[PDB]
Amino acid sequence: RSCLENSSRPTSTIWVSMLARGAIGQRIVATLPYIKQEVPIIIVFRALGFVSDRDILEHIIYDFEDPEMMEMVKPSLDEAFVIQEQNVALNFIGSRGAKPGVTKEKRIKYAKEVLQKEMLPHVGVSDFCETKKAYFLGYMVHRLLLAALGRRELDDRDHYGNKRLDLAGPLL
Amino acid sequence: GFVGIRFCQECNNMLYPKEDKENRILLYACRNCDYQQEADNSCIYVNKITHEVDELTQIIADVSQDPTLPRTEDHPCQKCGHKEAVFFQSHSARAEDAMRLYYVCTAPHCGHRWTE
Amino acid sequence: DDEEETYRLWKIRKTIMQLCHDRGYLVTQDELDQTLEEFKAQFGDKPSEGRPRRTDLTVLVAHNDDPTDQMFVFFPEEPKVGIKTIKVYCQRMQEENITRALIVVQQGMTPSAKQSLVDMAPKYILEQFLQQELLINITEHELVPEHVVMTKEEVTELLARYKLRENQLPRIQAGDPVARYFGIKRGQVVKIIRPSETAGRYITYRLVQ
Amino acid sequence: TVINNWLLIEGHTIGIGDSIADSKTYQDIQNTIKKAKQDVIEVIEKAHNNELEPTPGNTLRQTFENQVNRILNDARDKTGSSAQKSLSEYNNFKSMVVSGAKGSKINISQVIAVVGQQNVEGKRIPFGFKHRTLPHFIKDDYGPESRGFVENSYLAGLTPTEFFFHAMGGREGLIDTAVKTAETGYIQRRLIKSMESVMVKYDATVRNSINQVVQLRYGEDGLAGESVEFQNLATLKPSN
Amino acid sequence: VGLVKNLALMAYISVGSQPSPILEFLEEWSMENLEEISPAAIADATKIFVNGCWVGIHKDPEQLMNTLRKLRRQMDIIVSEVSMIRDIREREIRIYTDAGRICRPLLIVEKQKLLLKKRHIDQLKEREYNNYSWQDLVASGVVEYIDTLEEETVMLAMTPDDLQEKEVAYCSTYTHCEI
Amino acid sequence: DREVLRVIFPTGDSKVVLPCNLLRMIWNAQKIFHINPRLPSDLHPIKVVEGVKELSKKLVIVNGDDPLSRQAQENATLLFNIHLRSTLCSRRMAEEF
Amino acid sequence: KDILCRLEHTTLRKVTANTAIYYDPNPQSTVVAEDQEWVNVYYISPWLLRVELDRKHMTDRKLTMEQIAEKINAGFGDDLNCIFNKLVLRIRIMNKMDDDVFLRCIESNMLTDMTLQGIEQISKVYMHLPQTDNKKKIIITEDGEFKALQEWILETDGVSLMRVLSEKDVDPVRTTSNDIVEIFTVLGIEAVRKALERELYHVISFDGSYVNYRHLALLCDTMTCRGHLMAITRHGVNRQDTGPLMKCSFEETVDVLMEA
Ligand SMILES: [Zn+2]
Ligand SMILES: [Zn+2]
Repeated sequence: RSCLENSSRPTSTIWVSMLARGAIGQRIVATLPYIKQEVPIIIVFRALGFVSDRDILEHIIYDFEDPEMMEMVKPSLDEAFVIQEQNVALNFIGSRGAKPGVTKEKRIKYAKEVLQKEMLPHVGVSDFCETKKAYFLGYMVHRLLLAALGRRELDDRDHYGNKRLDLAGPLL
Repeated sequence: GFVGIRFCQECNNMLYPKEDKENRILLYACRNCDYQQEADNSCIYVNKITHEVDELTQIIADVSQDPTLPRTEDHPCQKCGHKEAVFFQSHSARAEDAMRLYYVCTAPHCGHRWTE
Repeated sequence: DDEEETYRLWKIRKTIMQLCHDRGYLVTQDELDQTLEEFKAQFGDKPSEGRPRRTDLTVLVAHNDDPTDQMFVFFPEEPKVGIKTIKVYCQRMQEENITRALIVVQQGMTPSAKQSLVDMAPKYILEQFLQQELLINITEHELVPEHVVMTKEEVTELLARYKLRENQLPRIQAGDPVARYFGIKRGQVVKIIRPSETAGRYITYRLVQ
Repeated sequence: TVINNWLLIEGHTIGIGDSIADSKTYQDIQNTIKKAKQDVIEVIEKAHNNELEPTPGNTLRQTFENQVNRILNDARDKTGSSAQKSLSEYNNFKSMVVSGAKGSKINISQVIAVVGQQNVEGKRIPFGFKHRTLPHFIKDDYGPESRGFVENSYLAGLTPTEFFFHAMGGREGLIDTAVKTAETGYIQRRLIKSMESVMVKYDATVRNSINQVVQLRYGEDGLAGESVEFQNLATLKPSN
Repeated sequence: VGLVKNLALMAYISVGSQPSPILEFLEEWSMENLEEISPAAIADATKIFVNGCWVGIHKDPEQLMNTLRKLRRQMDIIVSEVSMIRDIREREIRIYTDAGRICRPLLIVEKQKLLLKKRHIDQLKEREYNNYSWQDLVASGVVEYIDTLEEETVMLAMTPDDLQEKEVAYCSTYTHCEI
Repeated sequence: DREVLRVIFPTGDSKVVLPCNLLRMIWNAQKIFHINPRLPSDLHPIKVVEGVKELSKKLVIVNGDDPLSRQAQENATLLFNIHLRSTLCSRRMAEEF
Repeated sequence: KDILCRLEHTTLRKVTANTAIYYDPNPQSTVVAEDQEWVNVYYISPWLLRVELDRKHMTDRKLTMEQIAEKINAGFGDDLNCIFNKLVLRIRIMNKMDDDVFLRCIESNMLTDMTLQGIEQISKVYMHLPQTDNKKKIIITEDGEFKALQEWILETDGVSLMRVLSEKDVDPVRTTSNDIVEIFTVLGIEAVRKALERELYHVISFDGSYVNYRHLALLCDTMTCRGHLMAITRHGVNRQDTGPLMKCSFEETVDVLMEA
């Protein structure tokens, strides 16, 4: 749940999920705000500007020397095979938006606006913030991979350091 | 052991395994370039079931300065001979399978991880 | 294996014998209680090459009240019984002048085959049994109480004593496994005798719907 | 009336003196708790040093939790029975317990001997922090104090961690009361509406509103439930 | 039941602060920003999150944590309600300055001794004659506020009884004590 | 009656729920008529047999004389009549009660 | 334990400890080279699927290498070729949809879907000698006394009552279920009436409480009056021949009155 921490727009949650096993592998997808369908995560990484797979996995996997985490990201690279360029990925984003305009460049601009202002706005909403957004999105994918590998324990809904309290200030 | 990933040199994508029908050898092929490299280890896939018990690599050496972890004097370090070690358990999917105690030496700039 | 198929054939044949005895067909005591070894000696050990043939296991029983009422038991070879083998069985029933038959099928029957079993029900009554259902006698389970199918005179005396109508009795479906076991149709009533921990015995009557 | 007016002569109280055992009993209770905690430490040392082999059907975690919970429950039961043997015939807790009027023997045990193990959703107190039940324990502490075994009685009073673990245990009964009152009432209403018109008719059959026969005789015997009694069949059990 | 809660007596819910002084101090304390690193350096370095934003990596998290604790315990750059959490096992330092964090004061223990002394007590006995108060006790680096995420990395003594040496010692690495 | 009980209660549990607590009623009869259990009794065993028979004839749950109703009557009071013949046995009325 | 192995579902994943898809065009000189000697004893597509089984899971499930191999041969219809003799199988293919990816697909759909032994719906079986005498076998001795003789019983974690009752050395008389619908479809309506009485009695009397039998009997007779299982819901009560005013008083008032 990402909030700008000073401007306080409606908190735009982003989900990065893995599909269940019940397909030749287990597959990571994203649930962006204002995109009514899921997007596979490597298409989101190509929409953010990084086209190569080594760059994307550098943003996701920080040590290349554990191949167990490589084995889990390979299906996500596999269904983003057909998408190899940033505008192609942005068209993939924009063809699933709230109102996909029939103009291709309108879909491109709409997708760029969604991934700039509405995806992870606490990272940054201005221009030249796609590297920081990609680093944080790769961090989310990396945390998901760790929890799926058993390497990190899952988060508690009711742990009270995971909670915040709205007093009179934030409410007013 | 287990298979890694290979990356193309020019376009820097992942290299898929492709079999050539002429030499009948294994070659890793980029599926966006004309790049191909010959295979060195001919194992395409490995799936583990029970051979992932080893958490001793997952342990980092920095955890010795955790004040919330127990410390012991009975188990000395086999590397540097330090008397004091931090012990803890497996923190994973296989935590249900054991209370195997993993020990980390508390000496600064040793960081030796051992078991039993 | 051929040990786990001779056992299956012997078990479904024993269940068929018990079913025929419970329905009032003249089954002798020797074949009601035949040991698996006597089944081996009578038919054979290797159903794969066919020492017991599935069309050799066909049973012809006759009712105790009259030998005219005869009922076949048919063990088709094909796992999915189609229209053509039902027509073969119906032709055999034409030529033998026999009204009732059980088709003990292995895997199932095609939907048109079950429909064709329904369509013949005026002239010939044909019954589907999976061989899974005849690997046990469900009436010998401890949960299943003694069902007795009553004659029409007994049902009339029943409805006359309690001043009843048939729709006021409790019901049992015609596809109930005990109802299928006893071969009872809509409009018949079964007398169910069960022990009672408050009364000792309790006789329930269920109309087939 | 007669008993209430005799109670003016006899009287009945309960005091702080009824919740107090002799020093021999206190020493026995402390010895039992100490030996049980030592048994739990021995089981923990066996599980750390790989000696703990699982019982059939369960992994090492259900067998370790079963062994620790068996040791601690045997502790609580043994020391509660030790507390109850100390009670004189003048004891008022015992007066209300052995008469059945109020309270049970587990109440006497908790007041005098030991409160026992606090349980949240059936297991012991969960690791709500990172592998700690509270930040006053070390990580991966599976001992009795760490996971909610209250070592004191209500007379001796609870330590702060025992107080919090006991509040965690006692919150369960409150939640269960609320949710069971929410759901059981719907179950009762559905039970009523399914059978509200079923009744015994003048031919002694049991019919519903449609006059469909539910039972040919009520209860299969035709009797009402008020007048029947538990009796014993004489001829069922003895040999020939 | 359980859905309506009440604060404990010393519980304080944080008001919120601007993370900018933290970010400037971190930039001037040998922290490498995200935008100016190779991704290969992340693997053996501690990720630094300020208010949930990954802002860079650090190569020496232990002295960084000591420095941030010093700065909060004397309130130079870091105000007292900012929470520094070092998750050692996954190599992340999380700094939170935002509103709504619920925190309580704990006495600080350093080398099995309270930092609260008899001079602090004798000087708090005279709050009207002396103008010495709770805030001078926070500024002394003697008490500090610990929220729930930071509480998960602390080792608490219930009482200073827990700090004297036992014949068999439970923990000799207490970092805080309950008031 | 014993074999029927063995069929009905196959776990050997003798505790049943029945209308008339016969043992307490025998105790009531002993106390009302000051039955000395150290003296010979004046009760003929055939009086016990005939009295239990004619008592079972009037413990009627199903009313009728056709075989359906008398079979339903024999079913509805099966355990109570088994218990009544076991308790008011001519041997127990002479040796025990 | 023989019966418990006959009942419990064991796929291939239960017994495997490792699997790998090597590339080996010549089995005569295999790559892993510890399988080389017995492959030469034994002696195609170049893509080799190699699985490695756990010793213990083979032992206590009483399985053998030829058993698993014949299971794969019968399941896949000799579209593959299994070679067995460490417990190692070496699956190949004899004679667009390339065989490395297809071999991964075969490996994945063989690990979880192929049934080595046991009934498919039964997850786990527990065997235990009982303590309560409701599950002890009760006989009548030569003296006529009731003797509770203690025998091994199995308790599963899933229901397939047809397949369990049909097994050799399983009691087809006393074997039961707590699934009410399973008993209804296997055994009938009087059997599910008795089973419903038993289950409600177990729920009521586990607490130690006692409800008179006639109330349980009336509820079970009401639930099983009309030949099928009448749920105590709007889907069993509001589907009767009762009047619209009775049904609308329970639930779905406006819908009932519209339909009426
Ligand atoms: Zn390339
Ligand atoms: Zn060392």
